[PDB]
Amino acid sequence: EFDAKGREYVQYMREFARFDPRKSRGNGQKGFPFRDAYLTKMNEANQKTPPPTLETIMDRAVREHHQHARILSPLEVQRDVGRLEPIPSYAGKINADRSVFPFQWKTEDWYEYEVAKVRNRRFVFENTEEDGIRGSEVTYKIVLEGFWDHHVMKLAEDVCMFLKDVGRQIVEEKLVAVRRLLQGGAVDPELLAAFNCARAGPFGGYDEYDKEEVANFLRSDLRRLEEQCLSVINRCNVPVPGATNIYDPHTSWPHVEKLEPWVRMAEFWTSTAHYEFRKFFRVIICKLPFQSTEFEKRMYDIRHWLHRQTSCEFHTIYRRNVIHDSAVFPTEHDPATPTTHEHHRMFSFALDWQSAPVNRLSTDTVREGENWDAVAQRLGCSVGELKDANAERETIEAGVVINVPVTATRRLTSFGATPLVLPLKTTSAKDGERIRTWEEAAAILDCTVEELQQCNGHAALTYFDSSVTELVAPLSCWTSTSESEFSPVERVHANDTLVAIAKRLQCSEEALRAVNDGITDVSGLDFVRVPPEARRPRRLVEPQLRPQAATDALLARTIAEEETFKLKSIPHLPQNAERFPHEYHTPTSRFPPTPSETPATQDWMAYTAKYLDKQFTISAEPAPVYNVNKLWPMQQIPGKVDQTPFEEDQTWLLHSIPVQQLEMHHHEKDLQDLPFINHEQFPRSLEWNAP
Amino acid sequence: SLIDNERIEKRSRELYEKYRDAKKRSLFVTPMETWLEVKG
Amino acid sequence: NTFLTSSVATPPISVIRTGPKWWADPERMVRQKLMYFTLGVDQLPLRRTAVIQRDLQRFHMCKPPPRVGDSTGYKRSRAAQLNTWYRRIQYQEYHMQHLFTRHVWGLLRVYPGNTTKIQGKADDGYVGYDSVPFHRYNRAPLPFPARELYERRK
Amino acid sequence: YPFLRRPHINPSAPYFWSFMTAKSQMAFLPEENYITGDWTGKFFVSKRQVYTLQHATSGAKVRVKIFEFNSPSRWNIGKEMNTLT
Amino acid sequence: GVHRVGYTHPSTLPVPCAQRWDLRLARARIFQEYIEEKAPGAWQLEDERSM
Amino acid sequence: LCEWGHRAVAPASIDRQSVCVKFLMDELSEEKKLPVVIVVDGWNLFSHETHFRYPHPDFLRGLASFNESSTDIDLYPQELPR
Amino acid sequence: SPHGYIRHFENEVRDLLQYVDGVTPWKQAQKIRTYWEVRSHHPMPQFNRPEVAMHRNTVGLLPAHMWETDKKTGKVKSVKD
Amino acid sequence: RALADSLRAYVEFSTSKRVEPWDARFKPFDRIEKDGVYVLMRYMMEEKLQLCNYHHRPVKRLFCNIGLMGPQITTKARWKPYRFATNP
Amino acid sequence: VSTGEFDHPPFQFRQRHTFNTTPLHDANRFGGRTAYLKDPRTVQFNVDVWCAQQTLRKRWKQRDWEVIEIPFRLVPREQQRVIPELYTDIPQMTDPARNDFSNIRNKVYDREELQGVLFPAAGTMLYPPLQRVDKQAMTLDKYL
Repeated sequence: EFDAKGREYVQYMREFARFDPRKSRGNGQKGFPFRDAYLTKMNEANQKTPPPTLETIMDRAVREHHQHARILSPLEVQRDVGRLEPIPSYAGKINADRSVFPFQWKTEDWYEYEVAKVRNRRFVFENTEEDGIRGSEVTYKIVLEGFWDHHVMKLAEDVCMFLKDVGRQIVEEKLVAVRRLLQGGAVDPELLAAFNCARAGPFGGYDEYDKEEVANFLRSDLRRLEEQCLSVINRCNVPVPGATNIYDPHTSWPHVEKLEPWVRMAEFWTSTAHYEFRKFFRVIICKLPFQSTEFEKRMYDIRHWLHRQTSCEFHTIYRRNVIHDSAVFPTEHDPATPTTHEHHRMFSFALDWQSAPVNRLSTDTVREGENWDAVAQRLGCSVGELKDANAERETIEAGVVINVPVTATRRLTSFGATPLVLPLKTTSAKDGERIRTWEEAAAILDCTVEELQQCNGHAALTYFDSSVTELVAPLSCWTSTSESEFSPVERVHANDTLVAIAKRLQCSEEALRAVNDGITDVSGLDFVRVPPEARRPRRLVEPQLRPQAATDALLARTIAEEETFKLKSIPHLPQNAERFPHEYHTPTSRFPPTPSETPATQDWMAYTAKYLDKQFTISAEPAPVYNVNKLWPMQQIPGKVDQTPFEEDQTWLLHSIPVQQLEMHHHEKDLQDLPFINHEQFPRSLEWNAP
Repeated sequence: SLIDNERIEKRSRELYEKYRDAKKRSLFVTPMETWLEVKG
Repeated sequence: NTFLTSSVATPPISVIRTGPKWWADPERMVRQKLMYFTLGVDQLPLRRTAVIQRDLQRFHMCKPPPRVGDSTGYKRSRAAQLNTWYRRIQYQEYHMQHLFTRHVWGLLRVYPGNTTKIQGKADDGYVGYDSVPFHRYNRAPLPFPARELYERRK
Repeated sequence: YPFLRRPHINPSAPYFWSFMTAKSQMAFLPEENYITGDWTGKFFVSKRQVYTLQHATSGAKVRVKIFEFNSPSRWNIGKEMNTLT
Repeated sequence: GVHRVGYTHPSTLPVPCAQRWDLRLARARIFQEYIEEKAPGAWQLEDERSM
Repeated sequence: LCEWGHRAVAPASIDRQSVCVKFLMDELSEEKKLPVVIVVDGWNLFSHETHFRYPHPDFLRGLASFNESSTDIDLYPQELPR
Repeated sequence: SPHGYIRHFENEVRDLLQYVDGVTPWKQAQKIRTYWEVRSHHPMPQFNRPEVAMHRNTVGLLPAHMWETDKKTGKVKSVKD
Repeated sequence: RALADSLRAYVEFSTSKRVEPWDARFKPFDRIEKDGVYVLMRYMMEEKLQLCNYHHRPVKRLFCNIGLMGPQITTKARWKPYRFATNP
Repeated sequence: VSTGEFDHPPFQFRQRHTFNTTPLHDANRFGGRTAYLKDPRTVQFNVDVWCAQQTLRKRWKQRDWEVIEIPFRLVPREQQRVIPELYTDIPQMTDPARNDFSNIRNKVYDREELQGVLFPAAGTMLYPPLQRVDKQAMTLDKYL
């Protein structure tokens, strides 16, 4: 037979012989090929196997021909001088190629292999539409923990003898229904509508399925389900006391797999003693090609008759349907003014950004004299879909409320970026004089007294005094209109064309031509006015970004007291700080400090042109048109002076880097006090995997 | 090495004159004296 | 050289008792052989040391049998004689190593460690930038900077 | 004993601001320099309280666990009482 | 080599393509990734003891 | 010519060797009759770069006092293009 | 309820900031001075560390208007109030 | 006044030209004063070495920045130890 | 494989400068940067930082290429595929179909090959055409 390592490497070699990267998809570490052979294949130097040396060929030929005595292989020569064995079939038949054996690889490729293998441990799609063992829909794992390996082993045997029969009966009663459905049934109109739901099908545009075709789809699904159920039943029936093996997925159902015991050694005074806590685990895996809540119930009910001083935890991986509602989460052109690194600053997650999704107004108000098609064009929706959404009203009147269809591409966010102001001293009020009462202004704005207080702050603390003229309405009041929300002008790409702009904006070529004074070419233009009919316009600012008004309301008192006391500023660093770099070492700063940017140092050509050769022709080494990333793979904030990692030892040595002097701190190893202490929550295996 | 070959050759032949003249006043001539610009 | 601190002498017997660890460390012996080869002289004491150590290391785990006991003692006397002969060959090679290394340092203009003697250059102890401000043995003030044993030209 | 985890924690000129002093100079003064809430008064002031110009002024009383610090001068400002002892 | 990090707007290039800084800012928006501005480009050390 | 270039007292040899080598290269390039074989060990070194870097422009521009210009030449090392 | 990191407490940080702003007056907040602001009263608050720019120290950085030195060794013997 | 003595001593020594940090014993500073590294020091560094007053850290960093010496200027050049350069 | 030292020597007693031993924290072990030096843990952490610095500097000096971001259209067929991010999939071979078994991530393209996509505005060949030797030509090597 074979030893353990011989068997292991024979299995490795067979796996590699039948390996396929396409078949290694959606799988964890089991999709990675036989490391050694895969890397040997990848290595280029091994793609050339040298031929035998001239000396070897000469000697082999001399003995073959000049001496009539062929050279025999070491496996073909007879070593036993008292016995005559049969030559093995592989004696001299295995060709020597450097790409197959022995294994040579590149260090970086090996490093990548190892890191990827250890990082893709949990990137496994357990439930798939495969056949036999691999195929399933719901995977249940029961981790049984105990204080003794034999305790947990016997408990695993008991739980398997339980689940085998329970799953047998449940898959049996599922198989009966599957067979009955195959024999004959009726098509659900809901199912037929689900099939004929898509607007345009694979074949051209609109598609029309028939109940017969739908029943054919159902027949295919139920046939594969029948095959899976039959495999489960057969595997359930295989195990018998005379010859049973519950640790093999091929033999029994469910199967038990081993998990590394959690061991915690502690050394303490006595003269010292070493005693270790231990906790042994066994995982029972049940893979079902359907979700049975009855089986889930009977599985959960195990903890009540679990063995003595043994515990269990349940891991469930089930297939679930998730919708991506393109209406609540739409695809939009990147705004005119793009986000910068300031919007993703420290504590920006709370102050700058809305939680996804961003509200989009489903209700609209009709403007003056808007035509039926005018409203649809302003909303970016079709007239027919607008009618379908607002079938209640036959005709549109000014100032009425309408329901914008969800697919409208000009839908508006909550509040416009342009603030709403309301000047007082206006005589339109009841008094005909300056409005002094707070609630009269609140009623004019149709807001609350507190909403009006927060958005001003200064008038409240000075509470009126004639110094107040501008009164900002609360954010919850002012509205966003398409003209301000959507950018009226769009930038033209290099070597762009008017047809390309029309396609990009989903507008009409003639619409662009009429709006932009009938221009044919755009090469002499950088910005072009977008037509109001553009179905895919580019928003002025990111919808998810917070308005400044919300953060001002958050900081209401700060602004009120700032405008009251008129405090200008107080320097954060003293005026002589720049002269002393190492001092005033702010907590956010970090070594290595970036030196000043020498004007012409980016390359030897620039240096020679400026400093050495004044009459140098080529100003600098040619720079490509696309973006070059010097600090690769590190993405630095553009426009920031920075220094690439050094290439000399002296630079790193002489540069000012402090050494660690106090205790080491880590953002998560602090709960675990020290390497010798290492507090743990629960005695889970270090091999334990979160599903 | 060949960018501005002709112009560099002309400049070098012109500069050798300055170097030779300077060698009659100082034991050690300097690139900062001939072409390199080192100011105060 | 870059080991320029004050050092501690060690008897040749305790130097040689290391054997495979440092005295007969194969890499060190190889580079000593390379020094001799580059200088162009036969490595005969080195090769005697090498074979001595190879044969001793070949048996260092074997425990000698308990001697029955012979009154003439010729066996024990011969064993001790050969042991001392090997020790003397190793002493000779030990002295050769130091002698030629100091000669080479003098040739290449390499400053030795403190209180080290180079025959041509510094008969008495050379001390440069020592913890003790004066000569360790001669009780005289060392100058600042340390004495330059060789010329300045490179 | 664990490293630097003891319960108990000759002036240097160049490291005058870097010995037994806060890592960052931009950081504001600690809890010991300010009156937190409604108090009846302190019997002693914390030994980590930073000497200030108000301290160098009249300075009604200064008690540090017992020490008097009745010699006010501007040279004592900017450093904690533990190293002002 | 002290330098200034650059950036090309998609419009300027002869054929536009989504820039990697733009993708970085998109990732930052989606996953709320705080980006430290003063992160030095020279200090890119990996703990070889683990990697 | 080679003897005049390489036989001289320092530092007068430093500036003489440049002239000697420049003229020697010019004349060797001019010669078109004698076969000249040029053998160099490690042509990749002459091909790609030398580990020497360009001097920082501060050493060339000149300085009056150090706290004036806020130069960091003696504060931080840098890496000029090779 | 969010758990774990602070970056998961999106609303609660906003609430804390709004509450602290609404409750803290700038009259009470004007009092807290900074460590460098306190240092500024010292005759010579700023020193160059021996790690980076010890050589930048110039004789002008000393507070030479308030003490007298001996003529023999040069060290200060007394200090003035 | 005790603190005054220490601070004044530190500031005064900061300006000192105690010694040339480089060890003339070992290369590349071994060469004769009229050739090699000393030529570069004399004709590009005189205006800076005297400004820094021959302190070891400024001298080393200036040597590194000039670059015409290269990484060897500290990979093989041996300076004096801390105190041995500190003493004038 | 690396033959350089990665660990700091242990402290169990004061050593001397002897034949087989040298003083702890001398200017010979880590390039003289032990002058900054207590606790073995923090000392080893500092030595690890220095070793990582050495690794990084040599890894960056080994780098002779640059990472210009090219648009998808103006790209070689081998790079016109979907390339998983680092440590996401198995080390990807460039093209097994054309017997090119090589890590695609490590591919480097000569700058005198993309002048058609880089520098499209310059009508002059800033970099002259690359000279490629003829393999199917009797030369001194092929003459024996």
